[PDB]
Amino acid sequence: KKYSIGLDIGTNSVGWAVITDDYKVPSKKFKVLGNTDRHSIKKNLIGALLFDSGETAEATRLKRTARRRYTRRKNRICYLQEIFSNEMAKVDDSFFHRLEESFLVEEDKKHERHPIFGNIVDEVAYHEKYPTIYHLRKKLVDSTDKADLRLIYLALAHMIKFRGHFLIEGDLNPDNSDVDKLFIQLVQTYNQLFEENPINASGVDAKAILSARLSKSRRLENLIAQLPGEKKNGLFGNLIALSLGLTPNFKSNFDLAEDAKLQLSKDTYDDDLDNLLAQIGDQYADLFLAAKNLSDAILLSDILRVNTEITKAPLSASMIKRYDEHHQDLTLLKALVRQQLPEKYKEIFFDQSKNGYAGYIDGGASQEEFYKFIKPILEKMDGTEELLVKLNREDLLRKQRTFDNGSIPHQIHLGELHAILRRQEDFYPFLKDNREKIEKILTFRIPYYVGPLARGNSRFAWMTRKSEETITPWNFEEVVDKGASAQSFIERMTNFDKNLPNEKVLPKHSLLYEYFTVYNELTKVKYVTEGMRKPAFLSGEQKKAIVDLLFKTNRKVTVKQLKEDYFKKIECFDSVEISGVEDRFNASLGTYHDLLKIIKDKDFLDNEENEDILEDIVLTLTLFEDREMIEERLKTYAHLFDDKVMKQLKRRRYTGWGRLSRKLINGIRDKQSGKTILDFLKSDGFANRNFMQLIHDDSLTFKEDIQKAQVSGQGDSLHEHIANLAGSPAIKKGILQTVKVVDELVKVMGRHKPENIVIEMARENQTTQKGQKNSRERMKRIEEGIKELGSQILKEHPVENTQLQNEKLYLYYLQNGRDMYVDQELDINRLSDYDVDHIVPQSFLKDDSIDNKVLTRSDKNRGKSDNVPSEEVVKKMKNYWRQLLNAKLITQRKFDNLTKAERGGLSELDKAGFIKRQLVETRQITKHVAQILDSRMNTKYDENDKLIREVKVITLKSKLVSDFRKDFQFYKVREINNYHHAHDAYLNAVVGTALIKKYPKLESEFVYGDYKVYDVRKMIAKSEQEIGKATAKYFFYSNIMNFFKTEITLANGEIRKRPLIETNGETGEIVWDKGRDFATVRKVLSMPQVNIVKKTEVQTGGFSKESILPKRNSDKLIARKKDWDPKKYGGFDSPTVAYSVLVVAKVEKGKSKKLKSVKELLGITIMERSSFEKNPIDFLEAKGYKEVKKDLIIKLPKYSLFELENGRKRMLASAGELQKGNELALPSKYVNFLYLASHYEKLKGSPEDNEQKQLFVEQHKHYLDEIIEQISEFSKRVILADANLDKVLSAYNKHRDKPIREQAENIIHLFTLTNLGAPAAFKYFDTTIDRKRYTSTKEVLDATLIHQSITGLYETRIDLSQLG
RNA sequence: GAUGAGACGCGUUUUAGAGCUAGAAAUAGCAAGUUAAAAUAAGGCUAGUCCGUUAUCAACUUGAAAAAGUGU
Repeated sequence: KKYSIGLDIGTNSVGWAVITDDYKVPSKKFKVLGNTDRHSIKKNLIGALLFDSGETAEATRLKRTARRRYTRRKNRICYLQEIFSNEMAKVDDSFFHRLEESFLVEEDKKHERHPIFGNIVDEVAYHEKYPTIYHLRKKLVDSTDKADLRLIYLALAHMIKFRGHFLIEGDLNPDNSDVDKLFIQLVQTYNQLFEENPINASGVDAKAILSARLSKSRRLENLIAQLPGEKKNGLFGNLIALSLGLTPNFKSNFDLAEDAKLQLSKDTYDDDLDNLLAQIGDQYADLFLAAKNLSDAILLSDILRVNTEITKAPLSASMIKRYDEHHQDLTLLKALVRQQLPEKYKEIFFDQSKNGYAGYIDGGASQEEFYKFIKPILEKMDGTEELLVKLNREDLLRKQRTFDNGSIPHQIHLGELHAILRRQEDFYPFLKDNREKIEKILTFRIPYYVGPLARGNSRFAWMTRKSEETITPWNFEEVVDKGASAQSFIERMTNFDKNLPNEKVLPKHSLLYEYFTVYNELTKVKYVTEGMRKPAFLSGEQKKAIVDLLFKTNRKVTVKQLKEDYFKKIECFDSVEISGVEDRFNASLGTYHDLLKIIKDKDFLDNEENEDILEDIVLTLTLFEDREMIEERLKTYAHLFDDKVMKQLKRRRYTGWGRLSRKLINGIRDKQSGKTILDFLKSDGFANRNFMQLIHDDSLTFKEDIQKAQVSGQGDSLHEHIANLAGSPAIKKGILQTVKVVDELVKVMGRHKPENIVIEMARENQTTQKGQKNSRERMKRIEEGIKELGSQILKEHPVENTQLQNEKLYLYYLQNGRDMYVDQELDINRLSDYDVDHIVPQSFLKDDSIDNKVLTRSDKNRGKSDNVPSEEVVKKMKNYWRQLLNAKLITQRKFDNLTKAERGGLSELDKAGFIKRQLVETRQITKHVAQILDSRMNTKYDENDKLIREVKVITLKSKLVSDFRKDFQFYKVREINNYHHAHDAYLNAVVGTALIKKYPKLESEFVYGDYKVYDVRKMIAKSEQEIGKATAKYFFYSNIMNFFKTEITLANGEIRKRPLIETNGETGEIVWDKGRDFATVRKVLSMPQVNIVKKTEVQTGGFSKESILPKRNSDKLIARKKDWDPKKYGGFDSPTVAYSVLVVAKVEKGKSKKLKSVKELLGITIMERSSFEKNPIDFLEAKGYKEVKKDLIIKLPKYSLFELENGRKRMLASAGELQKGNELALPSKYVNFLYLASHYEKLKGSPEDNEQKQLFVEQHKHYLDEIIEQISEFSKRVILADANLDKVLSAYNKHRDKPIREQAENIIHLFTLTNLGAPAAFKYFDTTIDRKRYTSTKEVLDATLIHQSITGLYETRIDLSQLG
């Protein structure tokens, strides 16, 4: 008949349940396909799908870009060879051929083993004359003599293959390369960022200090010595340390809880910098960027040491000098070692396995490791001066190819290449003819806006061709339609506003955006002068004055500058108090002051006609990074400004994107008011509404406008709808799975669509890493509050962050060790006698946070009202609460709630606020999921153009079902099994349907669609529970979940009574039977047969481990190339199995080669997958199988389920390992007992029920033994781990007299033995139980393979024993 | 809150850099090392200075494929 679906969506699981009108879960008979004797199964319509997390596309992206880079570099070399070919043919016939076959061994090499000249003599002569390529290069730059064309090619190819970075635009100059200028730019950025107590550096000689050859710390200290006002541990000092190559910690600089260390050389610098910036804002971005630039400058100056006469080729010459110095230091070192320390000489120069010099050259030992190894050796010997000063400076026995070379610009290599081409120009005419060609090969770089040079068959490419010919670096300008390509690039890179589609998002550094956020922060500011004694929000004229006078004059605006230079100067206000903002304004007009600094025309910046122009400029500077396209898009504004300001404007760059569009900020308009969002921000009368409040407020047309615009025109794919969502690929996977689950479920019900689909987005439980974070935050809160107040409670009563987890103790320190309602001190060691009271009663709102809790000796002190605490207490305690407020012991809202009786008490607006707080879902992703399901379910229409909604999609908060569990003892213990997902889905269905039955008029709150909004008057009564069933009022008490309860305890202690049967007032429908329905729910939760399905997946990804192992005679290794034998060349190891396969055939055995029929489980690697799926029989026959049955070849992905004896189940993890496949179903009584036993001390409830719960735990001690018996039988049946079971049984016997709480906790830990999935090690008391793995996989070959549908309701069971 | 475009430098693996002197070998004494080529998922056809590690995937039937169907 009629039914509804409950859903619990997660990132690794999807819970689902089908309920009837009586809140019951149907049990149905399902057909069983396959080849067994089972043709039918009885199943409950409840279950949960399990699956591995979806992965982000980052790794794939990195790999892809890397491949493109390798390809394009190789293509550059091919261009060079293409130019050199014809003239090389006259010089050497097999030069390039010999170069190509360099990797091959002499056996597979058709030509001479000697690459360059083909004969050993010229090769030896060459290598002796030039021990590095830089020698040859430096010669080719400095020799007028005719040179061999082959060596010329070697130089050019070396310069092209490793061409250097493109971080610097234009010609190389000291302004953007020298240490001094970049240091000045750095301190300029610093002073710009601060301007209050800034550092001024004019006399300083940054080059002489930073570029000097000394140790890092001493260089840092030497720079610090020139700055008396700043210190090494300061922010600037840490920046310098960062630029030098150290690892500074910025934790102390910002008082962050977690230490934040940054190292530029470290590969993980970027995401760390992004985290830090995420914490402190993107204003400091340019600062760290300047630090990076300075670092590159210092490194580049450190390598280019040969600045003696500045002749020739400085880079190559410097590498030469490094070679010479290396030789000298080496021979000197060998001399010293041989002289003083004859022993262990072999370990240093021959062993190489323990990071010696031989390990430094022939082994995998870095420079820092080599330094670390030889440091004590140098310390022990004498005459080791000079070698150590070079070692500490990281310039001892350096190689020419190191990690430092990243700082080398391409302009240098361009210089040497131009030089060489110029030197050999007249000798070889084709160098003169093809000079610009080679130079173009080195200098050409594909722009971001052009992308992959594809021709239609690339998923990632978008570029447009103005011709049909192969793109080269030389004809790129005349073949690539840069305009259309840039346009497509723009269309792709512009994301759309999540709030408002069909509207492009503005840049993060847009002027209108900065105006928006500035006014948004400014509108929430209240000021109190001397006389009015009441807080007043800023008026429109005041806001405009503040913006124009302050925000358009300074980058940073502080409260002191605000009161001093505005209120006192213009408003003539001597004393002012501000609550809205803290120390300064977080928002700023950065772009405004940037452009002001650039063009130096202030009036032009304030013309409202030039807004679109400036926005266009900012958009252009945000989108592109290439100089030419920027010049093209800024050519229209050439008449506006010229010369210096134009170039400087083109040099300016912006990065980042906002979240909002222009049409949202200052486009859509309220019908009645005629004011946009920004207009409301600037002027809104007495009360000032922020952005989120205008979106929220239903009194305006904005919410309607945002909603009606959400659906894009036409209907696209499901995949696109999911892709458009704002969430991780994991939750998107979960969403898709959820949709499919709904489809199968409605198929099961004879294609009848449900009345309701209730949705919950499962919350991620504490990762415990934040479990220390909360204690740290509350601890810091306590210390700051104490330091502010001045009561040395921490002295007389010392505490640590661990003990502060207790509610009453935390409140004790929060309340200055004083009673909240009474003027008396609290008893430190009698907190058990003390009660925790709610400021807003549970009858009105379910808020158990610290925000709504107080500690007092008796909650009778709150007074006689069923409301907030009385006025008689507020008037008395207002001062103390005001002292606790400004000391940050409590929040503003808590103070507002404590002093609500002074303002009349609770109101209809407050109660409505409570209802909206309980019933509405803030998460956007959930609303979008509900939108998807609604769109998929309802597709019928009528005669008019009206949408018929047959299926209602209800959205629920997790708090409702969670509190539902806690209030009526339907307790959850995740460690037992995976049933709790399904259970959560069921309870969601129940609560959702109950709520839609009880309050149909509140449909607009949870249900997706365009409904009658309704108001606050019709829902909430004026006062009391007046006239039952004689009024239209739905509820006087603002808590929606009260009708489930039999009794309602107010803040007085008075017990209100509710009927045994709850019914709707308007339609006279029974919504809840407090006996039978709770009995039904408990019965459902007690059912042992729940459909748990693990999604089977083919493994995808890299072929194997990426480490290239050296050559060995083993045949296990995989060839790097099909021609390259691993025995001679080496290869990869540890392949990854995509899936396994079941094969029945025959093989050759013995000398007689007799065929024996076999049934085996073969693993198909990801590499082998293509070949196997292309033609399986030939693949298997090549593998060695004979007479294969193509029909019986069975695909077995990971987590393939098999059933064996006595209902024992195993999942296929790999070709050679299994996982546990069974779920231990534990009775509800044991679950509740375990919860109550574990949650013994932390009950957090009223004493009456709590004591009864304690007694409930104590009375049922036998439950421990019963549970152990359950686990024992279950393990003996399906786990089969006798040793571990014996160990945990004995360990259980040892601690029988132990307290029930810890014992129950250890049983909860013990559940890991029986958990579904891969075996894991767990700790039981003192005993540690290691995993009992299932290494054997043969039993599967004769078990029953179970093919499960997504819900598990449809089964296809294959008895593999019958196959053979 | 996901998805994308450009580029650099290491790393690793083979080969090229002739090891020299004794001793029947076994094994001993030293001389030197810094660089380069090439590969960097095997590969694919659509042959692009493109694509190849994300997403997606129970079984069966029908389809080249998107996708439809099959079970009170």
